[PDB]
Amino acid sequence: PVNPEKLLVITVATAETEGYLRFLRSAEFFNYTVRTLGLGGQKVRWLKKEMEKYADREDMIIMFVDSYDVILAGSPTELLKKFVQSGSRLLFSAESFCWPEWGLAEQYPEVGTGKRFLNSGGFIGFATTIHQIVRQWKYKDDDDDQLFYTRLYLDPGLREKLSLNLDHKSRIFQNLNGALDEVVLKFDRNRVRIRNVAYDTLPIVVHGNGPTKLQLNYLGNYVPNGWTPEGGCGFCNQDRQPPPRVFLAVFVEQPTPFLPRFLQRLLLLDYPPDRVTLFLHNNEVFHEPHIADSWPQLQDHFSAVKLVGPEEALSPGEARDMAMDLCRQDPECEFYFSLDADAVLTNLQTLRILIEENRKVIAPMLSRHGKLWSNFWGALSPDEYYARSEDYVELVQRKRVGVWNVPYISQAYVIRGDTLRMELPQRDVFSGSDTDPDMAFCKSFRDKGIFLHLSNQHEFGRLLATSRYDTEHLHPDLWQIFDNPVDWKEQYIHENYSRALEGEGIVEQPCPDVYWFPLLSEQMCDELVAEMEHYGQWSGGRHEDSRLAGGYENVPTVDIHMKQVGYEDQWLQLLRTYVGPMTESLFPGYHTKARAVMNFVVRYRPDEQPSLRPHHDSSTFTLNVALNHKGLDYEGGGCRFLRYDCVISSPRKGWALLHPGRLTHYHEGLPTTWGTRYIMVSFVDP
Amino acid sequence: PVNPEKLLVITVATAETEGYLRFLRSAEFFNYTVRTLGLGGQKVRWLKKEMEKYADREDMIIMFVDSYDVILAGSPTELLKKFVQSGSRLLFSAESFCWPEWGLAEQYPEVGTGKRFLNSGGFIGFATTIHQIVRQWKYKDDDDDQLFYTRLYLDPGLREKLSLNLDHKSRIFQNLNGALDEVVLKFDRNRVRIRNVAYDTLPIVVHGNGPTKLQLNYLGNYVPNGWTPEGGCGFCNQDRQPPPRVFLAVFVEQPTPFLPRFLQRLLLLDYPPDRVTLFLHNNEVFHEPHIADSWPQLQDHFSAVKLVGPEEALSPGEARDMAMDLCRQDPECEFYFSLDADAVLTNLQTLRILIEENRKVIAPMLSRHGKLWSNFWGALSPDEYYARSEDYVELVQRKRVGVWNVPYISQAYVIRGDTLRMELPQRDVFSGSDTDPDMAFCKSFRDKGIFLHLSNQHEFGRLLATSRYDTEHLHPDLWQIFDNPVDWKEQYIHENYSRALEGEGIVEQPCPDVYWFPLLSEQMCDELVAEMEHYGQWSGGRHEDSRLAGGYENVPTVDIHMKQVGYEDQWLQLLRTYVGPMTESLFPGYHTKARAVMNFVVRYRPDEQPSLRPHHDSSTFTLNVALNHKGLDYEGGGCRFLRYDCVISSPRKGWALLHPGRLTHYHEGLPTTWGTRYIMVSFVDP
Ligand SMILES: *[C@@H]1O[C@H](CO)[C@@H](O[C@@H]2O[C@H](CO)[C@@H](O)[C@H](O)[C@H]2NC(C)=O)[C@H](O)[C@H]1NC(C)=O
Ligand SMILES: *[C@@H]1O[C@H](CO)[C@@H](O[C@@H]2O[C@H](CO)[C@@H](O)[C@H](O)[C@H]2NC(C)=O)[C@H](O)[C@H]1NC(C)=O
Ligand SMILES: *[C@@H]1O[C@H](CO)[C@@H](O)[C@H](O)[C@H]1NC(C)=O
Ligand SMILES: *[C@@H]1O[C@H](CO)[C@@H](O)[C@H](O)[C@H]1NC(C)=O
Ligand SMILES: O=C(O)CCC(=O)C(=O)O
Ligand SMILES: O=C(O)CCC(=O)C(=O)O
Ligand SMILES: [Fe+2]
Ligand SMILES: [Fe+2]
Ligand SMILES: [Fe+2]
Ligand SMILES: [Fe+2]
Ligand SMILES: [Mn+2]
Ligand SMILES: [Mn+2]
Repeated sequence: PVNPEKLLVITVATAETEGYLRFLRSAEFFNYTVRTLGLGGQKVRWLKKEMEKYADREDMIIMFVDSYDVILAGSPTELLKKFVQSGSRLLFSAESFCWPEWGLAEQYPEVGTGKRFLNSGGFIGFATTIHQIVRQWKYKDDDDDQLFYTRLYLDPGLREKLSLNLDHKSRIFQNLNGALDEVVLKFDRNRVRIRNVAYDTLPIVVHGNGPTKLQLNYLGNYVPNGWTPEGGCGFCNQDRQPPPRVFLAVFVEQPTPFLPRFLQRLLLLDYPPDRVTLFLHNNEVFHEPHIADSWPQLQDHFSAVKLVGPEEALSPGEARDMAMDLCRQDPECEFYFSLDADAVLTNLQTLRILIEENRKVIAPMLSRHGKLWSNFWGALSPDEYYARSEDYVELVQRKRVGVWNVPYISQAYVIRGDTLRMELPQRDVFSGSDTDPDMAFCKSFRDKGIFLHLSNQHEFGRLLATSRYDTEHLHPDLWQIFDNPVDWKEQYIHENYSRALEGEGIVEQPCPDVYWFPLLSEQMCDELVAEMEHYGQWSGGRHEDSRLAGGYENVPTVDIHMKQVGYEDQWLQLLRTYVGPMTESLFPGYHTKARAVMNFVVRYRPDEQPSLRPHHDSSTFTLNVALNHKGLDYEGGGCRFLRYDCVISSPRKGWALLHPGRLTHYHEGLPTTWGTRYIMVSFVDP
Repeated sequence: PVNPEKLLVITVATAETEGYLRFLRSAEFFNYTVRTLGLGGQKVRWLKKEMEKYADREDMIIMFVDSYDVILAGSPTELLKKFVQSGSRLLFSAESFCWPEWGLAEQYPEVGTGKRFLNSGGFIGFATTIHQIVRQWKYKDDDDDQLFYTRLYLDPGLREKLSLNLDHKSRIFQNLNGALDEVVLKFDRNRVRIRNVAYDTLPIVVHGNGPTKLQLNYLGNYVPNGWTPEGGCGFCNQDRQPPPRVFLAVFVEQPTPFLPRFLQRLLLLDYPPDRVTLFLHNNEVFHEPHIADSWPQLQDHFSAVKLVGPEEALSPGEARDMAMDLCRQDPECEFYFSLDADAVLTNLQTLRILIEENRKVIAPMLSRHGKLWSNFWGALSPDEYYARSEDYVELVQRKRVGVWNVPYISQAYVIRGDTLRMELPQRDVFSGSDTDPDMAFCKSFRDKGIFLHLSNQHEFGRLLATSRYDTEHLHPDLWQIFDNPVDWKEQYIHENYSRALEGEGIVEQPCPDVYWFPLLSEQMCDELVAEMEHYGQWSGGRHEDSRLAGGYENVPTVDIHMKQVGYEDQWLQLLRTYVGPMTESLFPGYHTKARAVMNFVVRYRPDEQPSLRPHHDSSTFTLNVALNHKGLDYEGGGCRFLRYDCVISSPRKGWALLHPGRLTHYHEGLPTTWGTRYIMVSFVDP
């Protein structure tokens, strides 16, 4: 049994990058002893000088491995046991490819189903045997170390004398390149390993050599104590006097729904505004009225503000370069926060949480509501298109939560200002090529060995759909009930609707079988009324309605139907989602799909039609929503139910009436004496 | 100016018949002096002997006229003025036909547009001139008086010497035969005359000679004081201790609706039953159960009773002969009352009123409800078929009321027993020929000069329709809603329905929008239930209904639809007539034609289906009629309206519930624990 205190791990690194520190944490997890060369071709020269101290130490086992692209998955005890089991005095890692000299592939011994060729990224042997190898180095730093070990190994006499071997079946070393299909994660309670399903082994050293850095990043999120079924993630903050100064950059590169809401939300972020500088690039002339309306509040709120409008003809890549460089060139910019207009931050502590994670680059996970689409990618295709990773759905669904090393992030991220100055000083981060600005940004950080972190440890927010947003309306957000229903409800559905639907005594019954509940917010009423007048073609003479009064005759109103303004599909959707469930609640036993042929807005004026004579409705039940204020906008009565001698004297603006349309509720519209009275009517289930 | 006290009217009559007395009343109306010969050919012999007393009375004007077929229409003053105007000493009446000797027509003077030939039924002249004519009679009673006067008149020398003339243009005498189209009634305030529109004259003497007795009967109902626009009829009773003994004869010669009702009505006639003998001839085996059920009550009610059933194979003519002869052969039968089963006597004083009119034969006017058809004819065709008289519609509509001399009566009449014994002693009154028994009866009385009187002075009753009465039912009267709606309502519609419909606080509201009103009588419920069980094919497994419960699913019942028993058309009629107007009253503003696809009788039993789970109705409103008694026939609850926490604990048998079918009135049928519970359901306006 070889003594673990006699095992020494040697690696080389010239800077404490995130990869090197990831390697050290995995080594410290298993209580390895690590000697790092070169911090304070050239690899062998450093190792050879290092080995002269251990030239006679037959009692020492030394494992040399890379650090930037290596994680440890097993204990020194298991490692020394497998080394003794190999019966070798210097065991090299094996791999699928023979390089740099492909011609030397013939000199290699036949291996069978295992890997045949040497890889100098990881080997383990006795100090004495290794010293006899590395002392034979008398070349220069530019020269190839892989060729040095390969030629020495291919020496048949030197191979048998020193007992050199290759770990053919990946018992100890696992090189990822050429063997991605062989490696799977093997989970335990508080530790994760890899398994080679080709040779049924549990390698100790995971080496992401060649073009497999992204696959190592993925494995490194678990191995050895990245994320565990019982302990969760092991490097995140988990459970959570001046805060750092932050440059907040907002980007509007396309017409975006609910932008006035996004701008107003900027005033609610729980981070001191005197410590935040706002940069806002708006590329859309359609959003110029929006930016202008809320700019006075933003200017008073934040420390400093700056707007770059559509007039400067800035492409998204140029605007993102400019905003990022403004932070880079300011020694007082400690953190850079890039937030796109289609990102809805439901968690107002997002900027704090991400800063406290203390990463170079970190994004809050944001997903399109009810779908898998989100602001990060788990994997890439060879030509850098989206590909779904093995754990992508688990992360989006938050089955596994933590801080994850991912190939792609977007729409919201926080970048350490020191990183922009020291490690990424160039201006062309998003620009400089024909590739997409968002992908050029991720590649720029990947090319410098900078991890892109993603946190789903909390609920941060969601992503608006902007794909096909019809801007040809007076209020386009009114037509967003399908694409962004969650945000459409927060803007247009009355705030106390859900409380009323859940009971809580909000629903009223002003007349016997007539119910009264809050439905539309004051903004929906104002925009719907405005949209009606913008059309302007109200009905008049020869207008016919589905009303029954004193026999087979019809009662008309000055009105506009939803079909005319192209809003029936949208209003029908509201009827299904909100009116329907309310009607089944208030009328136990009744079921409805909220069918409605007659949906229309009535206008009452003393100038034209001020009243509506007694009549019945061609409907099972009728929805009657007030659209403006009694007293402020109009005077005069509302609704009278003659058989019950009951009158809705004061209609509440956002609220709606629900009454039977036939037989029992002969109803009348009282004359409107001053101003203009607007209501929204639906004859449901005809 | 000739003195009216010098004018004497002479007529001949051997009995004081109704025609003779009619003539006398018209004569007494104008204060004529009438000498009747022959009371205590042969006509001339009596007149000739009479005239010998006045052979030298040049101061006397004598008018000889018939009496049985003559009515006077003018005053002696006007008569003497027109006689003086004629410039004649013996003026005969003129007519269109030359008889008995047609060959003598050539000897007559040419007359132009007037009548050319003599009629010996009426002449006026000086007593002296008449004596010189009548004294020339030396023949026998069998010989012809018309030929006697005609040959004397055609003597050219005697015609000029005595100044004989004919009333060519009907200035004084109007013979009806051959001039019916020339005669119209001329009305005044309190007197009616005739006018000859051919010659524009107002004749004094109306003579219904030849085959014109019926037309004289018609004229005689007005002239001179028969019926007047301001005085009304002048020989009727107008404004109304043992009563005379009466033989009441009832005839059932065809299947007749509501016969149990007719039989029970016999017990309510306001005439002492100890003075009435009942004869009942029933020809229908279908009515044998009816006669038997009510015979014990009839036997106890009347003085004596006698039934002649279908087993004696008696034709209607034979039965009517037998019943009439039973009265004729009994000196104690003072009046004979013949009442057919299709005659509904709404006036229980009918027998009194007709007896107090003091006529030989008199009928109460009875008409089919809402139609002109009635129990008398105003006119006849030459072959004795129905013809409409000039005043028929006025009499049926009771625009003119009185007691009218008519050619035909039926279905109800009162005959003086003395008339049957003295004036109509034969047995074959209705029988003895191939003519109809009802027409043979009228002809028999007409042939004896007996008037057939008809009284519309009061509202007496109506005539049931028996034309197509489908006897192939357990209760055929249930299907009489179309043919006899008035009588169908009295039997099957609840007695307090009309009072409830007119207000009076009978209608109740046991639950919020659920109304409760009396609809069906206890007899309708018992017969409808009995008719359902007689069919017996109640529904069971796979039975589907138009009920909505907890989604798109259907709730079944053990029931039978009206369509199955062939009663939908009849029940739909009841819905229109009675349910409809009630629904529009209780739901002001709602209009309905009472459409209903689902009409059915539900049966509840603990053995089978005792309850009905909560559900809605496929209807605007639902009619729910109880059909039996809670407690007596069944135990267990009725109807529960869940949204209102209201229960119809005790359903009233005849009553019905009216509630909305959709949205608001989720209702449930409580389990029936004992017995059998029947209800009638209609889903109106689906
Ligand atoms: C939703 O309900 C809340 C509470 O029931 C409403 O809040 C109140 O607003 C009125 C003024 O309109 C104040 O006088 C009360 O003091 C408030 N109550 C509370 C508890 O804050 C709120 O107005 C309702 N929403 C809308 C749109 O009216
Ligand atoms: C129709 O209404 C009358 C009066 O409202 C009902 O008559 C009463 O009958 C009950 C017995 O059922 C008696 O106790 C009362 O004294 C009666 N009142 C009068 C004023 O006579 C009659 O019952 C109703 N019709 C039906 C079929 O029930
Ligand atoms: C590593 O060593 C420390 C003491 O130096 C010990 O507490 C810990 O349990 C060790 N961990 C492992 C995995 O052996
Ligand atoms: C008939 O005579 C009586 C008196 O005898 C007289 O009262 C009556 O008015 C007369 N009627 C007519 C119509 O002359
Ligand atoms: O003005 C009202 O409140 C009555 C509305 C109504 O019944 C209708 O819109 O047809
Ligand atoms: O039994 C009752 O009264 C409920 C009747 C009902 O709702 C039905 O007949 O469908
Ligand atoms: Fe309309
Ligand atoms: Fe309406
Ligand atoms: Fe049924
Ligand atoms: Fe029902
Ligand atoms: Mn490497
Ligand atoms: Mn005569």
